[PDB]
Amino acid sequence: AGDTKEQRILNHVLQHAEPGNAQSVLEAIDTYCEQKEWAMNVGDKKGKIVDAVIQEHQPSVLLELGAYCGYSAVRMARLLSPGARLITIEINPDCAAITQRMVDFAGVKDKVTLVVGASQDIIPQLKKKYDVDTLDMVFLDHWKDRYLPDTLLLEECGLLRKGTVLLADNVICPGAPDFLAHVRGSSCFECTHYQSFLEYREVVDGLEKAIYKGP
Ligand SMILES: C[S@@+](CC[C@H](N)C(=O)[O-])C[C@H]1O[C@@H](n2cnc3c(N)ncnc32)[C@H](O)[C@@H]1O
Ligand SMILES: Cn1c(-c2cccc(-c3ccccc3)c2)ncc(O)c1=O
Ligand SMILES: [Mg+2]
Repeated sequence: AGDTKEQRILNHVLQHAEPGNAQSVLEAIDTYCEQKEWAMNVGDKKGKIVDAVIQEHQPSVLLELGAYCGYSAVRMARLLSPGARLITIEINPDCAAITQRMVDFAGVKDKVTLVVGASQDIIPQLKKKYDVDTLDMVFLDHWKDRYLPDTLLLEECGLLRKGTVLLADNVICPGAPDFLAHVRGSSCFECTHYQSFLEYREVVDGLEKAIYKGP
């Protein structure tokens, strides 16, 4: 179509990336967003921090909040082992449609379960509908005012265990100070900050890793 920025990001990938080649898809999205239209993909610089977290902790059951065009889903899915699952939750059904196409194009279809709906509604269904016991890792990257209540909801729903890894993008810009005060101030988390930059910009941003210690 070319009507929305999201459709234009996808079109660019369709025109320039190699199918089945996750790295190719990510480079194409990053190039377009660096050069033509800024978009809220975690991007390549903060992407390397995301990579490093996945490579250290090696999650088999991963949850992502906020899928957008599929950039981070592809980024994380490409590093996952055979049999590993990425469940990604996306509120905007038009973003979701782009994400499925992006994931299919990149060759990581079988790693990904895309769910359309609000994280606050879908999180408490994970046990009942999606075969989840507890989560290995969660990537928080949706509207920043949802970080705190969704972390509280994840805990309450029984989805965190000793060693569950939370990784939150944008804890500086646009920021999530209430979420940070909670995880850093609670003895139930061990936290690490990764200072970086907002995607495609020179504005300072950061990620926070928070490891659940158990209740
Ligand atoms: C930063 S974008 C996601 C970017 C993506 N993680 C990446 O790096 O490629 C934020 C997304 O979260 C979605 N979102 C916002 N609130 C949500 C919620 N409560 N539940 C699920 N998705 C939500 C928005 O529609 C938007 O697509
Ligand atoms: C979501 N997001 C955004 C973004 C873009 C528009 C609005 C909001 C938002 C909405 C409500 C409360 C707080 C923030 C956030 N910018 C950069 C990212 O990397 C990202 O993941
Ligand atoms: Mg982000």
